[PDB]
Amino acid sequence: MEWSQIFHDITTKHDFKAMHDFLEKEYSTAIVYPDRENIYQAFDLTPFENIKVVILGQDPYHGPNQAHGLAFSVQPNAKFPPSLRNMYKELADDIGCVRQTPHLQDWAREGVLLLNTVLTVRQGEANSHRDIGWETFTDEIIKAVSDYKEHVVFILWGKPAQQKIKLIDTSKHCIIKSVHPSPLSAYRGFFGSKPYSKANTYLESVGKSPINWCES
Amino acid sequence: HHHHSSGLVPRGSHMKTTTQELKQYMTRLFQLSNNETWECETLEEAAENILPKRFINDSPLAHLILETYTYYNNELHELSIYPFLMYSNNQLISIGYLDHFDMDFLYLTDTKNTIIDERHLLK
Repeated sequence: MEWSQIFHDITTKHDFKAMHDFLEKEYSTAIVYPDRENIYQAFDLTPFENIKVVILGQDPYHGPNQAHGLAFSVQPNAKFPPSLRNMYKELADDIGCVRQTPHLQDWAREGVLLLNTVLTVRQGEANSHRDIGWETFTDEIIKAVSDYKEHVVFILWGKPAQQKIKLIDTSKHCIIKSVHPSPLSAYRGFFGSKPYSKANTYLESVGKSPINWCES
Repeated sequence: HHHHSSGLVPRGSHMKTTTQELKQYMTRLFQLSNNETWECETLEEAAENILPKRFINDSPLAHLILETYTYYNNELHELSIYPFLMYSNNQLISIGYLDHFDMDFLYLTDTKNTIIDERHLLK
């Protein structure tokens, strides 16, 4: 299965014309994040048949030199967001390796679909592109991943990501859920949760090679 | 409704105005250089995952998903302090800052009984 066919199947079920005109006007008038050519970077770097793990985000970062189309990831020169810092700390305490670059494109190549539920945002305006169509599209993307793959790992951090369990066939796919890695919640469930090694354990139990979460 | 246009002078949203107030208070309390900008991590999360269990109970926070704003830079990370704001459907829920492992509150309510209100320290 290809991303293009799933995208077309989605376009048959929902009209995206008004959303297109809105986003075109937005990119022409204001500063929209991420860059236009990076909106679907999570899909470009993780072809559908390469999906092993799905980590859901929420909104893209809304500051300069941050978002680039992947959930949680930021550009190489960016300061580390706190959630990403705690993700790396849990990775060190879980797998044993310390990551020094703040981008996750190697995770994407390894098969980790880093999917925000909303894919664009105006600079400095949180939730500015909410309720324009991204939610429907990403819900359908989650449904398609649940349907057209045999067994994948969904890492659902936080309550909003856990609300998407209704869209996942829990009989087929592994669900790793905990509180958000945000510093506001990391010490209430995230630290010690060991999501990376659990995902790799499930992948090996289903006959798939594990994710190399470390740098290389 | 129009916090930007509800005062005498031009201002931003209630969130951004409260952010600037929290910033001028934290800069003094922690002797902050503010040589770098305050980047913001925004996230929605259940109140029971982001607030102490003692304040949840059978209050409306037992089910509420809050919009959270956590500010950060390398200086705040050095001092292990994270200023935060929390809202629930355009109403202010919390003003405070994480201090290492603690969670300090300058304002906190469950929409029915104000737990803490020390906003007098901000103005």
